[PDB]
Amino acid sequence: KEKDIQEESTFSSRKISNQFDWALMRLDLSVRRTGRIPKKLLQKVFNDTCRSGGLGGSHALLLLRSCGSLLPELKLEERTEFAHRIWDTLQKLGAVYDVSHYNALLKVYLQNEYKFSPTDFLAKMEEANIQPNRVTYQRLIASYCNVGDIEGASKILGFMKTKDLPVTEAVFSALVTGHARAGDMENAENILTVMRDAGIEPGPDTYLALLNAYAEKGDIDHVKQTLEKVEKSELHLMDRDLLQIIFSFSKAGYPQYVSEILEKVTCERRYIPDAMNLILLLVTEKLEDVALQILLACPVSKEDGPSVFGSFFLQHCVTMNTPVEKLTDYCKKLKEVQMHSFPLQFTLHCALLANKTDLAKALMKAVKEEGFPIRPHYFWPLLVGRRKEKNVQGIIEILKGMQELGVHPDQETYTDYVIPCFDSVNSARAILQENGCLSDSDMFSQAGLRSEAANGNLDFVLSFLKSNTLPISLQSIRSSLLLGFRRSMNINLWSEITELLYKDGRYCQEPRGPTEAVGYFLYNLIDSMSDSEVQAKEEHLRQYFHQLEKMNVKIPENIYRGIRNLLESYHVPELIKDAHL
Amino acid sequence: AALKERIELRKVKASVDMFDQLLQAGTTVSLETTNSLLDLLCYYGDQEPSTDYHQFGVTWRAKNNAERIFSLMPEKNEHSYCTMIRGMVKHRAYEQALNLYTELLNNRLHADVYTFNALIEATVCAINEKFEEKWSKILELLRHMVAQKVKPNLQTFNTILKCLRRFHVFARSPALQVLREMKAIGIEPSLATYHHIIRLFDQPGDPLKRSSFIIYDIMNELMGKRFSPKDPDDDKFFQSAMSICSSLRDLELAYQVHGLLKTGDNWKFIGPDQHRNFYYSKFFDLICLMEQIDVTLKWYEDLIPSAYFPHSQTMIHLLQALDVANRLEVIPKIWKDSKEYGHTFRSDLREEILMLMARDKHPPELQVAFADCAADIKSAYESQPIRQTAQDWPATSLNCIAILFLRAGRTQEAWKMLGLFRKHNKIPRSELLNE
Amino acid sequence: VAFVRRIPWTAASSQLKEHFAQFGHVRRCILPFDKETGFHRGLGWVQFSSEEGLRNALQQENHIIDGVKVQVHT
Amino acid sequence: SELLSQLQQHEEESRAQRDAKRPKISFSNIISDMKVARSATARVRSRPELRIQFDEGYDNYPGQEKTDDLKKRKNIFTGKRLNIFDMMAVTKEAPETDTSPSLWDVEFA
Repeated sequence: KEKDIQEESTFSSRKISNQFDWALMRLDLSVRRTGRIPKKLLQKVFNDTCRSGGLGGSHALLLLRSCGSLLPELKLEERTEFAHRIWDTLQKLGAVYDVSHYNALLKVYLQNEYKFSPTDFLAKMEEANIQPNRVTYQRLIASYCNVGDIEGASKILGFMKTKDLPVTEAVFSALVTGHARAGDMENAENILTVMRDAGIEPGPDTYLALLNAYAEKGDIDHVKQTLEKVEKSELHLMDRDLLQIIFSFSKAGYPQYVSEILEKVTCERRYIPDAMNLILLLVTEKLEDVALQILLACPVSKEDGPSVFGSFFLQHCVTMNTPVEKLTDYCKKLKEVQMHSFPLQFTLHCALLANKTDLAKALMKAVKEEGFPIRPHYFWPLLVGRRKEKNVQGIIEILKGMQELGVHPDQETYTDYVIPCFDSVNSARAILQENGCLSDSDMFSQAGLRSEAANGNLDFVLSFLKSNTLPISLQSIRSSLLLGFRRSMNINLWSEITELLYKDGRYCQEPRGPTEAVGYFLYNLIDSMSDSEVQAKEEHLRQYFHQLEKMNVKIPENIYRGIRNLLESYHVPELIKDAHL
Repeated sequence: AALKERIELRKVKASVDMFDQLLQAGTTVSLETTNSLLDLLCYYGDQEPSTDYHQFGVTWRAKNNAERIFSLMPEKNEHSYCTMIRGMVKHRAYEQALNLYTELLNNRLHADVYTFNALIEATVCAINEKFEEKWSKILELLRHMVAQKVKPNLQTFNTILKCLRRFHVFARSPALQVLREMKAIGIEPSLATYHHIIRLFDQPGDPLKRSSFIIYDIMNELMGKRFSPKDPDDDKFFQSAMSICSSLRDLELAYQVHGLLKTGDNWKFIGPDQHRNFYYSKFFDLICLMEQIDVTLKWYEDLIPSAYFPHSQTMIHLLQALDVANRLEVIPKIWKDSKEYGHTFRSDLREEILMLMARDKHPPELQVAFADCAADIKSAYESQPIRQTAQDWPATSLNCIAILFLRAGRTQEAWKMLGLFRKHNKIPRSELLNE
Repeated sequence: VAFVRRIPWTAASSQLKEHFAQFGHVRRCILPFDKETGFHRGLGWVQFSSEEGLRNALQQENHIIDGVKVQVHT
Repeated sequence: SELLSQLQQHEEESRAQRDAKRPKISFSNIISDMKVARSATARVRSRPELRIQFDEGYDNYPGQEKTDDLKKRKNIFTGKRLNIFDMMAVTKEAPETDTSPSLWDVEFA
């Protein structure tokens, strides 16, 4: 697009260094639409941050905060490794880490269940020699509470008094978590009473920790009690709180109560992305059966049933190596509700991008049972993958899988994939002949002919045609040859091959006209050659047409008119003269 | 002639019933009269206007009188189509309005300025597509507007800016191009125009910064400009401008915004009540934070109660400003005013006052005044109207009152507080016991 | 030459040909399959033997291939 | 702090020795009520929006010198404009009072 207006002046000069804010939106918009930031997308923003080089403390802070619960697709450990890698990269780029930066790292650690000694991180802060703040101390208490260390938590709170820091609701929520995680439900209930005694009415976060506490132990009776209290109380109802309880039950290993808690889920203003994130997390946790229950409870897009709120589930199931039965079962349910017209095919695509033949074969065989038309184009990307792998037996297994399904590789399959992959075309056919898999190896021999014709080795083209005993197609050679001529053109070659032809000509009989069609071949060639290219082929064309006169195999008159018209467009007198002769 | 009366009286039902009866009799109804009937029907959506006595969703209904009458019309001029398109857009019939505009083009009929303004909103709301697509669609309507020799009015540009609010990330720079186009053409941006821009340039709810600096250019332009009512959204500017001044925490910018409000008759654009309270809440909160206490107290006297009645949170901000300024001799006055403004029983405010008074020791005179205010706050806790439901004595409040009595020398009164602690199960801090 | 857009990855040049053959004799169907992936970018070019075929391919607003409506432009 | 750093080590050692939970019941009365409990005042209202505010709620209030850079000499009124509508110098207005104001114009006024 004329340089895309210099990408709109390199994207308006990167928003005058505010691209980072612009990128914050693309991130935020993804959370609004999906609730998840695609790993790829984040890598782009991060890679763009390194590309830009100029980082901002807040901008680097965002990336760190993005590595926490905002990556439901990735496992907790992968999030931490990612976060660690970013932190290091940010430091290599000269990121001045303030209290905020280290605080965000604590949140990421806490969100990703990254177990660490609160003393070690405090020591990291001491090496930086940056005074910690309340949030740091509060999050360090949460770290000690996530591990159920009440004594440590109380000791940090004791120092908190020396610093004179206000106790926030987050502190009380963390206290509940610790006693719940330690199994002392009575103590966790005492926090609820002490909070009321201190005059701080328990918040819905504190109740979510209470709700989550019960889910960990599987005390559905208490879950129902605290639920009813929340319903009765002024406390609004957020599905992000509820959806989190299913995760607790799911993570706790009581999916029977999940169904009960899921039934409690009432579709509200905008919690699709949260359920979208939960479903992703469940498949990450290999709890696809529960994810399916939630997936079915989600509302189908009003405009189109075939909405992609199962695509993110299917794709992540494929990425997670969900059992073929499980994955296929999910696709079937999506196909039944019209949630996907082509669920399996889409899974086949991403599974093909993963470059796994075993899955592709099973999925492809499930495409035939579903009744969608199979095509070699389905196996085509997979063959590309193995071509890069250079696995002689691996690619052979693809052909066997295609036979099981009934697909047969045509010529285009070889020329595009099997022909380039194998070091030698003739050795490839020999290995393929050893297997006996190919319905016909002539298509392979012809495939090498195309490549050598396309490459312009017209000498090979002719010599090949002779040796081979099976029939070949001339018209296809003509179109491939005129391409080869543009690639490799030698006047001497055309004469040499013609003399070679006279020596040991095979077949002899041709349905293609001895001379009338030879003209058609020349006409098609001239038409393909660009005016500038034909101008360059001025001296040689004259000689070739003088050779035509001495041979006396004049071209057809009707085709002659065609050529002459092409030469008039070129406006070169030598070419027009060549036609007259 | 008798039907025209009902149209002037805005009797949607009587006019339709009479119009049908007129049509059944076979008497000729002038196109102008029928056009006036459509205007009345299209504007109100075939619903009786609210009378003295006898939101979500699309109000346009397929089986409406306007559609039936529209087809009945033997001759349909440009105005009949225009008012019908405008009615559909007004009533959220975006797809139906665009379809009617297509029919309008098929008849080779030039649309007026007002139809084009409504159509811009339709394209944005009707379909859901990327900004690039919507922007191309909007630009296409502008190109159609030029082809038909239709001159754009101020509303044409204000609707674009309002419509572009959805696409915050992508419309920022395009929105400036629209503003720059207005200045070249000669359409003078009203307050609504700038209101839409400053909103557009500060949409993200994430902690972002330096995107709101758009305002500085706008303020320099608007400095000392007497405004007249041009767009129905002119009243929303000041509230938005003051909200940005609070976010940027720039007191000098706030005084420039307020200065503009006071010039000439600009104060009349503050808007309805809830607009005025929000404006003054954000304005006064910024003064206490970013200005000297000596000037804050002057603004406090001038604005309250003449201008607005303070929210309980603004009284807390004022108390915090007095603390930072180390001017705690005024705290007793703040309590008196707080009670006069209906904050006698605000738990948050009562707790804050007591804590500040008891935080540190003060001289005998200041300690006595705090004891009297504490005794008054104590009386308010005793006479709570929440008592009907449940009377709560926050631990902190009880402790602060007892300490303030002890420090002032009213031991008799402090001794009584000990019974309350155990009564209410409130743990006294060591400081109270040590003292 | 008709410019087709929004072609589903499942639909190859052969499928484009048969659907566009009803409108005009397709001389050449050029579907550029993205390298390595083997899936076209969602766009293609259909050269009809006569301009009438190109016109007929533009008259129809709904070009459905593999259940996906493709966009055709002159 | 460094002294707190020494304390931290005592925290881990003591906890390892205790193994089981200590009898630190009453939670030290919030370490003798700690210091400040005003945080509730944000949550006493307990609105749904407020939860979202505290859900995303962290020390974002202090930005300090958040944007020291300024004065890029960029005036919005100067720059590329949309050239769709041609510039019109001046407008000639005819009163046309007789023309009956259309209901839409009356309601707009």
